Amino acid sequence: GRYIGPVCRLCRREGVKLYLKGERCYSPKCAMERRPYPPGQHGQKRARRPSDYAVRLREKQKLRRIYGISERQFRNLFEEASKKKGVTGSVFLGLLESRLDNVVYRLGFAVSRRQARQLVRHGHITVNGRRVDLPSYRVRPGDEIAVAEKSRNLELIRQNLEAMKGRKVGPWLSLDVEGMKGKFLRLPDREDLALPVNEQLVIEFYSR
Amino acid sequence: RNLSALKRHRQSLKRRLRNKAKKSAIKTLSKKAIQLAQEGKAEEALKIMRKAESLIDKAAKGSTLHKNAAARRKSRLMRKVRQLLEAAGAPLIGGGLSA
Amino acid sequence: KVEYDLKRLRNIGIAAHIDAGKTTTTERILYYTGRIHKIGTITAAVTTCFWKDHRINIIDTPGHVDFTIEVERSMRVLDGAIVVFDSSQGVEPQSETVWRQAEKYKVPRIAFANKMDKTGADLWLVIRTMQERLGARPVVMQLPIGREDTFSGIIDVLRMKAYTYGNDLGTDIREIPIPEEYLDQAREYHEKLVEVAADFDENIMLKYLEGEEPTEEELVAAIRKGTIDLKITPVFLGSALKNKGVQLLLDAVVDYLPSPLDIPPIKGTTPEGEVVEIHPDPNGPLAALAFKIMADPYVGRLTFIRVYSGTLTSGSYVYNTTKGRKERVARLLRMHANHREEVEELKAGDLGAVVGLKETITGDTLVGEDAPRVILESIEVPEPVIDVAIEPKTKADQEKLSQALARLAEEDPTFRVSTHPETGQTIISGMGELHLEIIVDRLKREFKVDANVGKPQVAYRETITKPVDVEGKFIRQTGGRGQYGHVKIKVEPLPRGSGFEFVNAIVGGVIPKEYIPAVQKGIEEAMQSGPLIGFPVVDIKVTLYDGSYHEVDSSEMAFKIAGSMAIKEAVQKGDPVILEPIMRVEVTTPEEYMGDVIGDLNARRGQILGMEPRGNAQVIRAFVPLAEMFGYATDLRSKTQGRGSFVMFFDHYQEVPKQVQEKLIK
RNA sequence: UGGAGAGUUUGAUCCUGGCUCAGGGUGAACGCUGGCGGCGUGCCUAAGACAUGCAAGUCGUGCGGGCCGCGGGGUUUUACUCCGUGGUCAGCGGCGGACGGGUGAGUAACGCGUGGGUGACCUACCCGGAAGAGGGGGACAACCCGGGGAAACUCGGGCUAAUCCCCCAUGUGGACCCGCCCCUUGGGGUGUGUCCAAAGGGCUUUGCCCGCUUCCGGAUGGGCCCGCGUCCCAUCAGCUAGUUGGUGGGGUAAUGGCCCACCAAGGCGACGACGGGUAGCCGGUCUGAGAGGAUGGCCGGCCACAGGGGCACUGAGACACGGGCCCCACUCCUACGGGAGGCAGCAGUUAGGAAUCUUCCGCAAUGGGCGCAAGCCUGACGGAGCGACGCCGCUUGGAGGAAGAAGCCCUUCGGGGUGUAAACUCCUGAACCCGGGACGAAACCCCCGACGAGGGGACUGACGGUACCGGGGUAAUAGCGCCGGCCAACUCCGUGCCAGCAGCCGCGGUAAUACGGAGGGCGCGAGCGUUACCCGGAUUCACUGGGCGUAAAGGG
Ligand SMILES: CC(=O)O[C@H]1C[C@@]2(C)[C@@H](C[C@@H](O)[C@H]3[C@@]4(C)CC[C@@H](O)[C@@H](C)[C@@H]4CC[C@@]32C)/C1=C(\CCC=C(C)C)C(=O)O
Ligand SMILES: Nc1nc2c(ncn2[C@@H]2O[C@H](COP(=O)(O)OP(=O)(O)O)[C@@H](O)[C@H]2O)c(=O)[nH]1
Ligand SMILES: [Mg+2]
Ligand SMILES: [Zn+2]
Repeated sequence: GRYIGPVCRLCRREGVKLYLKGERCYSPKCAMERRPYPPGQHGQKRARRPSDYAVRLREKQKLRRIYGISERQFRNLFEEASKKKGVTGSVFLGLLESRLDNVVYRLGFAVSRRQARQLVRHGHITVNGRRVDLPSYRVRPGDEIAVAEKSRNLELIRQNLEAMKGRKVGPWLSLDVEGMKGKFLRLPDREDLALPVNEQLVIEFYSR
Repeated sequence: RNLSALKRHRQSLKRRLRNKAKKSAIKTLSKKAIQLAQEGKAEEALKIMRKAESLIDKAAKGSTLHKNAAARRKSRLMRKVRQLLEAAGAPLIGGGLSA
Repeated sequence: KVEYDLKRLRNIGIAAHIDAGKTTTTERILYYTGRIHKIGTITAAVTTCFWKDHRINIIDTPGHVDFTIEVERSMRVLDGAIVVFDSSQGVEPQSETVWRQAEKYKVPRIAFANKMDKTGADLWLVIRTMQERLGARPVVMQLPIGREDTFSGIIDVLRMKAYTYGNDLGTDIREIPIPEEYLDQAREYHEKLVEVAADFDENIMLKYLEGEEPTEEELVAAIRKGTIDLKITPVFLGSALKNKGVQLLLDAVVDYLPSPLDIPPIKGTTPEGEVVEIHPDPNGPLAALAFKIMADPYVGRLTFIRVYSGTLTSGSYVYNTTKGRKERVARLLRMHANHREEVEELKAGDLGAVVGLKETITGDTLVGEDAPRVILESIEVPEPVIDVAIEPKTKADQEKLSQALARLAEEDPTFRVSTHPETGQTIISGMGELHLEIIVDRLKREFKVDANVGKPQVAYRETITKPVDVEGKFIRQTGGRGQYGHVKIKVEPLPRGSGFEFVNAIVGGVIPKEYIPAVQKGIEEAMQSGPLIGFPVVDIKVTLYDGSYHEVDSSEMAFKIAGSMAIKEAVQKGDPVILEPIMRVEVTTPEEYMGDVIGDLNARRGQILGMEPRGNAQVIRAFVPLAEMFGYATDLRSKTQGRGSFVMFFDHYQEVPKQVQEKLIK
């Protein structure tokens, strides 16, 4: 099950600030903001030079903890992107991004991905009509990801759908704050995702 | 304890007992035949053999012999017979052997 | 279509001393409880019968003989009991034992006067002992029409009805009123019954002192109200062989014998830890016990069980908490005196066999497949009394004897197999001479193993008497790895129970710091194989006081032999004494047989320590060798006629009588 | 669209080289944990034995009866109890029990795989074409009587029916011997001779329906034959008498030493015969950059076997898994004179083993046998159950929230860690509740038509009140491995070459990042580890892709 537990901890360790919390992570306290360094007892000590391995494992975890997903699924998705025709680097991200529980986060119906998931799970979401509750569900090109109706008027939805009025949503997504809808225009592109992750390393991770 | 398929065995015995007879008949008969044929009984041999022939095809009707089983037996009877009647005899009476 | 009231369930046990009648008592119980005829082998552990609208669950096997454990387990699991008594054996020395062990668990029991037709057959003779030996409050329920040979019929006191038997084939019985004479003999007694029964109902007491007769319905109420309290013990009678006193003892059952309800609820423990009453509710969590496993050639593996709570069902799923297993109860079965009744369930308080299940062995707890994964009590404690030395011939029968107790320790966990932790040989634990002997027929026959049957050994202890001082040199200088370790000690005997005390008594240090450590491994080690027979040379004090060395030749071990050569002769020059193990004991024996018990303890190399009264007997303390201890369970039970039991704990080691010192040179 | 290496011989180096590790896989087991669902899958060992139940039958539209319930009663009354139809019981006859289902013992072999040959053959039922169905006789059960038996059943008289059997006819036409013609291994013609057909039921009754007989053709399923491919051992080198060939017989549906008689000496073998070990073969499966290496469970094909072994019978087909005979071994009954049996069918029992399930529901669907149909049988099949055995999806919560409680650990005692983690604050609401609730099922049949097309009508759910849908709805399960190097992730205390660790190098002998605990950390998560076994790494058997002066290796 989707990890669970101290996250603004991973925020640390990886040393590259993460928005695993959404709102808070922005305030002067993504944790990494106050104590920017690997947890544990040692944490704040002269870090030995990373091994060729350590590096790639670390970059993989980084990318995986972003989308908060089990190592199993992460790998399958990887192995899938590989055999797929196209630059595996981009493709991998391609599907990673198609995760419904993620398209929810992106479209703004959720502050964190952790949240976006619970929403998707509790059928508060819909796909071109019928509602879906499988985080893993993968969005195709030209779909409407709306908030169900029983949902529409629920504190959370609003507030979140509120900070929206103004802010823009990725070039591969069109959102209608009102109708609380949202289309998955085209498949996200390489740069469109300003991730602090280098795929080429993660790729090389699964090469060993 | 049991299965009424023995009906098939009972029947088995019968059918067996039946063609078991016409079976042996065509045999002894087939011999009484080739016997004379070789012996010299030209026409009185053909006679028997002409009878043998019947019995054969006759049993071919049922499940005794069938297909060539009949035909094969024939082609040999009236093959060894004709090949014994030339032991100086000329096919006298109108046996099965064709002119 | 109820058919199950619970208040009609009678789970009794027929327990008594041998000879008695137990078995003959039952094959008969099951002839009356079911001769039906209407115009229309102890085949398994527990069997059911129906006597005038009551289901009886009997578990006849007792025997009493040396080993009980089976009599005491059935007892647990079942409600009532019938301590059958041989009316004949009057000067009966073992009428006892049995009962004195029943209230020992807490269970009600009537008594039966069996061979009333056999010479010396006297009814009172037993009550004149049933209250003289044990001390209960029995109630002569019947009287004999003709004592012993003249056994025609019997008469009920409580109900004043006469009964007669025209034979012993069990056919021409009938109920003919009291025969001319007798009659009078009754009254006084039918009043003493209506007098004893007054200690229960104050309603059968006042009407007694007013002039009214207590109704046949309440009178029994008194009798039964109190029988079940373990106060009264309704004694009846009848030649189980000639069919007399049976069909009237079968009423004796139901009428005074407890029902599963009438009995005090089981205790167990939850996964957390805490007692709890297992309520005999056919709708409470499922939780029963399994006791007697069996191998039926027809239904495979059977597992007899007694339910305390909930109900088991045909085609269900249980779970053995004892051995963490999801057993599958696939079919249930009730053992009938002549057939297999395939019922569909065992509601609490009832017992039977569940076909299926694998892991479930003797006394396991099975709860519903979800119910509180608890584990009942059961905890019995019948340890051993007689053990043997079993040496499996060549190293071949030591493998036929290994799979000999791997199926004979699950089929009877009332013994203990343990390899003598000092000299190979394995010790077979028994509950008497009969226990080990018959394991010796089957483990030797049904297992075809043919090992040895001699007797256990004794763990002696080499040592000395006089303090000596020998040299501890070694030196081997030919040219190089020299090997130079020299020492000199002070070996002196200490009290019989001192141990090992080494002394690092070197002045300036003629034997290096590094080398005194490994010089203690040579003295301590070498003490292993004694200077007489070769046993642990203990009870001495070593005192390394001298010994020198060399600059190159010395070793971390060359000094190992140096101190091992000083101990290997200080005990040989200091007169070696062969000590032995003396066990403390206590024979709870009636001071009646106490004369020959304490004597025997002396003609047995030992010396007696005391006798402080206990209960109605008296315990004897002392010490005995262990060579002269073997097979004492059939020597103590001998000088006391079964009325003797003993314990045993180690103590000390002590020299052999100088005459058991020139013997041990084997 | 595809290739990563590292640790270990030395004081140090380079090379050769072996060992070892990281990856993936499994019908799996074992350990510690363990919540939901879907789809798969579950005796790999004893091809050891097996209690119980069920797994193969069905047609009254083939025939005669026995028994039971209806008509009308045969005659003038019950009489020689007849008739027409609907239940039944067994007997006749008809198909089907040769398919379906199980298993891998055997088998190194035309067994299998593949591609072909049948001038060397077969094929019930199913299609299309041609011609027929004419007379006659005849038995055996059933049944009645009588006899033997413990039982299983069995024997003897005497009836009797039929699509059972038999004789005569007609032979479209086919089968044979001979001759001629075309052809070319026995393939088509054609003349003389000879020989062979057949059955009757139901109705709405000179017309249909189901059958029959002969012949030709199709379709499907096969038998036999052949080229090539099909493991280890030369420390198995020689093998062979029905052996190799021939002639003539027998035999078969058919070729052939497949058998027999008599001739002739031949057939086979380092291109590995013969012998020994092992094994069911394939589609595929796992691994692999590939070449290759292992493997052959579930699903599909072929084979082989039904306690061990031999053998025929019936039949289109079997040398028959719930058929038969006999031998042997085992199980049971026995009146001891003789009888009944075969779970490698479904479920289960026991034994063995480290280990592998319910004596479940339904014929609703698909498929099969029988039947004109109605319908019947169907442990095949469609489902359910149990097991993290596997794979996929999901939950154990979401947003807030301290320059940061307590406890615990570390500390230069300033403080640092656990850590937004908790608490606490709101909000969604697995579970669980009331209510609704299937798809799979539309034909066979019935009515119109013409019992053709086409049109219309009706009966049919084991799973299942399950899935799913709407409303109501409580913060509601985490372990396990590891933390010296390979290899991610370290401090304190115990301990003192002890206790123990350990895949390799090695760690442990008073300050151990290596043992044991704790705090902390890393990986992964209803799983995590261990053990077996296979491929990889191992260009370490090298075809791709190696070597032989001294490293192993040049033959005197
Ligand atoms: C049947 C019954 O109820 O008891 C029977 C059965 C009995 C209790 C037996 C005594 C003893 O073996 C018992 C032991 C514990 C013996 C040891 C193992 O083998 C056990 C598996 C066995 C179980 C029952 C058994 C076998 C009995 C006897 C034996 C009497 C012997 C003599 C010489 C008087 C009895 O009852 O007298
Ligand atoms: N004379 C007589 N003998 C009896 C009677 N009951 C039992 N017995 C005998 O007692 C002996 C042992 O009986 P059993 O029940 O086997 O003894 P248990 O095993 O100790 O109960 C046998 O000889 C029986 O016949 C009785 O009523 N009268
Ligand atoms: Mg007895
Ligand atoms: Zn953060």
